[PDB]
Amino acid sequence: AEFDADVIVDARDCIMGRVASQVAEQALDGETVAVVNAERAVITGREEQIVEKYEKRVDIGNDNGYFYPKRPDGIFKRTIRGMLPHKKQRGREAFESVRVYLGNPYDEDGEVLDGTSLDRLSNIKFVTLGEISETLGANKTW
Amino acid sequence: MEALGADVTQGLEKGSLITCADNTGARELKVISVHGYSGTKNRHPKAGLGDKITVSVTKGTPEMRRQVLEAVVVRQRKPIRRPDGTRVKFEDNAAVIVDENEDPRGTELKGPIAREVAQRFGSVASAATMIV
Amino acid sequence: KPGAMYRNSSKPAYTRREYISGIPGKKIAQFDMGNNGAGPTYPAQVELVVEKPVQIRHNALEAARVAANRYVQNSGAAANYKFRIRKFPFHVIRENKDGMRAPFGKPVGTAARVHGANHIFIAWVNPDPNVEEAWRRAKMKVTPTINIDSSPAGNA
Amino acid sequence: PRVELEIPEDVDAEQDHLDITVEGDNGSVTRRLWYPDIDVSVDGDTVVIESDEDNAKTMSTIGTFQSHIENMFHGVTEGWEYGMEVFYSHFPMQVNVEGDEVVIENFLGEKAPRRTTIHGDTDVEIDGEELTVSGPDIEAVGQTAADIEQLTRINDKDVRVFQDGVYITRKP
Amino acid sequence: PQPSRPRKGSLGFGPRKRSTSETPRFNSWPSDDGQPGVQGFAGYKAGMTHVVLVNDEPNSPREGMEETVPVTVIETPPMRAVALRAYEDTPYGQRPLTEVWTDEFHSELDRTLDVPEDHDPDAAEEQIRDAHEAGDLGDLRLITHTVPDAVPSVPKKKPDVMETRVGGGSVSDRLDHALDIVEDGGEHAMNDIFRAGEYADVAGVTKGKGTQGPVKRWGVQKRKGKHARQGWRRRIGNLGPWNPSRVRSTVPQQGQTGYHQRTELNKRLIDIGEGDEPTVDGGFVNYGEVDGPYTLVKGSVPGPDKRLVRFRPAVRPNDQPRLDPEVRYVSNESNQG
RNA sequence: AGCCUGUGUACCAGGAGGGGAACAACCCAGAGAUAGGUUAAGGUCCCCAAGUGUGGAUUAAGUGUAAUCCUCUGAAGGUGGUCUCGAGCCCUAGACAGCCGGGAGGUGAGCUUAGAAGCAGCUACCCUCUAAGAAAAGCGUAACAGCUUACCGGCCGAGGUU
RNA sequence: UGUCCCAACGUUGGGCCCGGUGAACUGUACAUUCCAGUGCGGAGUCUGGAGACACCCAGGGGGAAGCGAAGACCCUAUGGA
RNA sequence: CGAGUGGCUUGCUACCUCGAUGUCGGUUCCCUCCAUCCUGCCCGUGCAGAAGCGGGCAAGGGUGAGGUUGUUCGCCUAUUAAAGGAGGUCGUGAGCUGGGUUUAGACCGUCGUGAGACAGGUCGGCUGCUAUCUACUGGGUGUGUAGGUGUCUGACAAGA
RNA sequence: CGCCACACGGGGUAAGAGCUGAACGCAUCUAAGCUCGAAACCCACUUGGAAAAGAGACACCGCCGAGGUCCCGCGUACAAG
Ligand SMILES: *C(=O)[C@H](Cc1ccccc1)NC(=O)CCCCCN
Ligand SMILES: [Cl-]
Ligand SMILES: [Cl-]
Ligand SMILES: [Cl-]
Ligand SMILES: [Cl-]
Ligand SMILES: [Cl-]
Ligand SMILES: [Cl-]
Ligand SMILES: [Cl-]
Ligand SMILES: [K+]
Ligand SMILES: [Mg+2]
Ligand SMILES: [Mg+2]
Ligand SMILES: [Mg+2]
Ligand SMILES: [Mg+2]
Ligand SMILES: [Mg+2]
Ligand SMILES: [Mg+2]
Ligand SMILES: [Mg+2]
Ligand SMILES: [Mg+2]
Ligand SMILES: [Mg+2]
Ligand SMILES: [Mg+2]
Ligand SMILES: [Mg+2]
Ligand SMILES: [Mg+2]
Ligand SMILES: [Mg+2]
Ligand SMILES: [Mg+2]
Ligand SMILES: [Mg+2]
Ligand SMILES: [Mg+2]
Ligand SMILES: [Mg+2]
Ligand SMILES: [Mg+2]
Ligand SMILES: [Mg+2]
Ligand SMILES: [Mg+2]
Ligand SMILES: [Mg+2]
Ligand SMILES: [Mg+2]
Ligand SMILES: [Mg+2]
Ligand SMILES: [Mg+2]
Ligand SMILES: [Mg+2]
Ligand SMILES: [Mg+2]
Ligand code: NA
Ligand code: NA
Ligand code: NA
Ligand code: NA
Ligand code: NA
Ligand code: NA
Ligand code: NA
Ligand code: NA
Ligand code: NA
Ligand code: NA
Ligand code: NA
Ligand code: NA
Ligand code: NA
Ligand code: NA
Ligand code: NA
Ligand code: NA
Ligand code: NA
Ligand code: NA
Ligand code: NA
Ligand code: NA
Ligand code: NA
Ligand code: NA
Repeated sequence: AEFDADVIVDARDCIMGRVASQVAEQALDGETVAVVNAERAVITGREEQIVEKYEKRVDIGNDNGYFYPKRPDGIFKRTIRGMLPHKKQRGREAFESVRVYLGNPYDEDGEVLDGTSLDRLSNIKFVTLGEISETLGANKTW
Repeated sequence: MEALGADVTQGLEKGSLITCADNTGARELKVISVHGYSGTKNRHPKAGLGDKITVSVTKGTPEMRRQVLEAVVVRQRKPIRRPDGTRVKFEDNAAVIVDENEDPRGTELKGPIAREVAQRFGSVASAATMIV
Repeated sequence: KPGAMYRNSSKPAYTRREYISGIPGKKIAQFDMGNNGAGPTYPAQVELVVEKPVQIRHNALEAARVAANRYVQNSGAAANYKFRIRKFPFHVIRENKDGMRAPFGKPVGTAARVHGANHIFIAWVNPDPNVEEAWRRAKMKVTPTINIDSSPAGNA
Repeated sequence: PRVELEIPEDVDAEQDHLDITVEGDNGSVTRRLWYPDIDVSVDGDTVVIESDEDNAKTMSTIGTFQSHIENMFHGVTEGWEYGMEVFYSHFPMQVNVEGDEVVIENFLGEKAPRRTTIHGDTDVEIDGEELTVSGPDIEAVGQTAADIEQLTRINDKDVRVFQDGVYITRKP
Repeated sequence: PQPSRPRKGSLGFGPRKRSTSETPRFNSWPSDDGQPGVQGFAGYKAGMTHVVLVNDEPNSPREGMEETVPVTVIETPPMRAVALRAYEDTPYGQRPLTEVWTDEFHSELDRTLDVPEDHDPDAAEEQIRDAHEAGDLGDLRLITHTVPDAVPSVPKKKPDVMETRVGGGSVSDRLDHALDIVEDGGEHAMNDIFRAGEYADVAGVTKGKGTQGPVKRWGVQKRKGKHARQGWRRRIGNLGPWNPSRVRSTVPQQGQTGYHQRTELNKRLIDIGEGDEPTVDGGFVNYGEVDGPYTLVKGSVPGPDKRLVRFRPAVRPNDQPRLDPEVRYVSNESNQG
């Protein structure tokens, strides 16, 4: 609720990894970022294999635990955390100044970062984070 | 199989020595297995009223002795519950030697039989003197 | 025993029968097949070329040869063609069958050393290459990958 | 590459985005035609399928898009029809259309009715031991015909002996 | 060879720790089929007796015949829906929106809540209808409580409060149905929700047994034969293999057993009456005398005598309802002897 | 064999510092202290200093993002998955495929055989009509019939085939 | 005939809480770990990730190749008996 | 005949431990693998049916009781849908057992002049420790979120 | 040892059965698209779960008083707590 984001990024039809890499770099530069429409973010590849990887991550675990997100919400956030030294003071600060959202709770329409957009007209092998979450068992709350 | 129409607490195990309630020449029977039954680790296979059990003859006529035959449990000391909640128990444990078709190998059944055994083995029942 | 044990040419040449005794006989039946009465006076000449230097036990030679010639009876027992296996198993091979003590093994067989690009087999046929098939079956029973090569034959 | 399909006088074909719709006296069929770098557009009197690439995979889809469109043309005018024949040896098989699904009863004596739901605007008119599956959407019709046949599939016993079932008699 | 064998106890009811609320909390509600109606009710366990019934089962070779059936008597006096809570659908699931309270409160509801002295029913109601206009309205439930004072055998007067979902026709129709119930005084009864012969799911916090060993808590064997005389009688063989070198949470160990919540499925409601017809001679041991609104549940119900139990229309029934079974005899014989 | 035992050399042992995720001997590098600068190996999407660099092409498997290696497997064998280069032959005198039509008679050849008629077996395999059509390449029949290959013509229209 | 099927309830002394009395074993350091990898090839501490708010009570002993004993087996010593 | 995969057997090597990492088997209790014995869904058949045989996907669940033997293994009996195999320091002795192996006593056979020897047989022959850390099962006290009562939500976690 | 309760059904797949369909005019279950299809997967159902550091939501009461602890009589609870 209420997040003074210095930047609002729209993930719709963008390559999650390429967005994250840039959101990571900016948060470490002191920027407060908000990723919007996570559910509509995309990742290239053969859906069958992609899903296997994420399903494996869900299954992995033990008493110590391996909490892996299923909602496109966290999936995206965990992706970013993997690009930050989240256990260091600086890293945790940067990570905590970044939040991912389902849809867009803001008024402004986020901006699209360069080199992160995927042309649906010249690409058929890719998937939606939302599709992944539905496969994982998430509750489509979007 | 068909519902006995009564709940049973198996009062017998593999190895139990019971009475042969018929005139086949077999007096004592030793339970070896219970038809259609599979137990669980360390559990002694159990048998009660209305079960078809494989058996061996411990006592009786030389020709009948040592033979491995099939039979049906007709009576057991351990109580059984009937639909109206009443419990029913007998004076001893007994079984009647049967064949492939489940027809008594003998001609006459000695002692009473539980009514429930009828709803399963007709020819055994229709050979009963007393059916409690 | 597996070819894994003797297919490599990493050991010294060991062929001096004047210093080695008890060498098993070869299982290879013949080297000249078909019409050996006639000389290579045929239109077509196909060859099976080994693509890697390897050692081929007389075991595989016999199996490779039989599988090919036995099949070349798509032409008949007295068919018009001649088949040649030009290599001979000169390399004596041992086995250490005590543990690693006094391990010089004892003679257990023989193998032929073939260098990549040599032809092990050579057939001579009239435009009737059933031989090309006799070979798909032959390089099936020898360690290396192989090249089926046709020399005199512009009748494609 | 580029191919041009002159649309039939009897038909009108509109398309926005990756969806093409074809309407004729016999109906309307809308399809999604999505493939990397292949543009499908209605240029007045002709539908155009074109792409800047010519690799095998591309040509394959182009040809596929074409037949898909022509098939739509045909379905909105002449339509598509599959003819089927119910057949039984001992048990009189009863095939009826109830709702949006064809039901089959007494198959090989079965007490439980076997059924299948019809696809789209496909009409399954049954007359005696003859069935006629028809509609403007070849996809839908073709499946409904198939499903009907599949519905009598048997794996348990020798098919050569137990031949009962409904079969596709005439393919369009 | 080592014969196979299922693990000891289920791993689906853990962790096996003490329950947070002695008052059960359903985590599932029936489907919105019939007319609008509160999807649950509550009462207090009293004890057990048996009843003779006429075989109701149409598929039983005994249909129509006498039959002894075990029954747990549960005092089910009326309850009171004191408010209507509204949830809204959001990107993070359902969240409470607002509530519609009343003014008529049971004399002792202040023993648990800080009863409302100033509330705006209409504003709440407005906020809800606007939500519904916008289509963000999530299911509707009623804040409910019991009247223990109505049950003499139960020492407590402090009411037990729980939220129960309202499933009905349309959202608009059941929204209204809710408000109606609440506005009155919320006073409703077992009759209004269940009919004898239907199947219900009963929830409750089991009888507590404090700490117990593996044998009793998980069903592991006792040391056998000679092993039972060496110094170990009720301890498992080992906490695990050498590797992984840690004790896995899956190995049966000592701890809290009992006093856990349990939702026992498909319980048939043999009868819903009022009076002292089901009471036993001498009184229900460690409970008291029954003489008021009651329910006869087939078989057993989790929890001890006096504990609050909850009813809910079966969410996954196996059989079709066979209404109002004929009860030929209810035993009142002393439970002492 | 991260085996045993030689040999030449450089290294570890007794060798820091940079790189290699970690890691005696792999790469750079041999090093007094302090300071500025430029490189080496290696690296430049983030973690992480430096490119989401440029021209072009391939790959759809997450292949791969793995110099060396006990450590990084993947083989014989196979692939109308796809891209590229070459050779031969056929083609607007209409090719390749498909669809339509034709596939005729002497004559169901002779021989054998009750029988045999394209087609059990044996021999032969001739000439007529014609724009084609075997003394029949494959099914089929008890033997016929029937169904098709060869062969010709039409429709079609551009590359095709090895 | 409770050795077993298959375990239950009970008795007494402990155990648990309180007053009083009051040791020993053991301790390079650090230490909330888990999964993998690596390493003299059997890591709480290296590397990568994952998990992890602190303190305390009871428990049964998975790990610390747990504590205890300069291996009693085997070999070696120009050892001993 | 050729090419491989595994790391359960057996062998090789002598890298690790001789200021000790407690043996075999069994037992108890937990997790896992799939090269699937049963069960689900399938393909072929020398598939009429019934009963099978062979193959594919598939590890959710199940795979049990007994007679000889210390046995692992294995042989045998009756049941069974089936009574699969394998990894976890040949899982599991700060858990049990102690039948075998493998101390000191003794006997037999064989070998030796003898002491005495013999994966030959045989009778008898011991099982230590009060948990510091860590791990987990359960139970509390505090702090953080930042006054209280009551009711909820559900990121995730467990299930056969 | 007694008694009660413990689904079905959706969704997506594997093997497999097919549809439409091209590269390759034909053919083709596959290349793009699609219909089905396992005790397996996801949901459903049960249990835990504001320490989820984005550390939550709602209603009412209260900030000089709401509520709570201690206290007393007791257990539907319990080794201390
Ligand atoms: C043979 O395996 C020896 C037998 C033996 C040796 C000495 C005395 C009596 C029996 N057994 C052992 O060497 C066991 C060693 C135990 C080492 C444990 N760390
Ligand atoms: Cl986990
Ligand atoms: Cl970090
Ligand atoms: Cl693509
Ligand atoms: Cl048995
Ligand atoms: Cl035990
Ligand atoms: Cl130097
Ligand atoms: Cl990947
Ligand atoms: K040692
Ligand atoms: Mg046992
Ligand atoms: Mg059959
Ligand atoms: Mg003892
Ligand atoms: Mg009583
Ligand atoms: Mg009585
Ligand atoms: Mg040195
Ligand atoms: Mg940088
Ligand atoms: Mg890879
Ligand atoms: Mg390499
Ligand atoms: Mg770490
Ligand atoms: Mg020593
Ligand atoms: Mg000694
Ligand atoms: Mg001496
Ligand atoms: Mg130890
Ligand atoms: Mg498999
Ligand atoms: Mg499993
Ligand atoms: Mg072991
Ligand atoms: Mg084991
Ligand atoms: Mg241990
Ligand atoms: Mg010990
Ligand atoms: Mg101890
Ligand atoms: Mg002993
Ligand atoms: Mg002994
Ligand atoms: Mg010895
Ligand atoms: Mg002994
Ligand atoms: Mg703090
Ligand atoms: Na990707
Ligand atoms: Na996980
Ligand atoms: Na020797
Ligand atoms: Na080869
Ligand atoms: Na003891
Ligand atoms: Na004892
Ligand atoms: Na151990
Ligand atoms: Na040096
Ligand atoms: Na380094
Ligand atoms: Na990869
Ligand atoms: Na006892
Ligand atoms: Na321990
Ligand atoms: Na191997
Ligand atoms: Na040591
Ligand atoms: Na053991
Ligand atoms: Na399984
Ligand atoms: Na045995
Ligand atoms: Na060990
Ligand atoms: Na042991
Ligand atoms: Na011991
Ligand atoms: Na399914
Ligand atoms: Na909180």
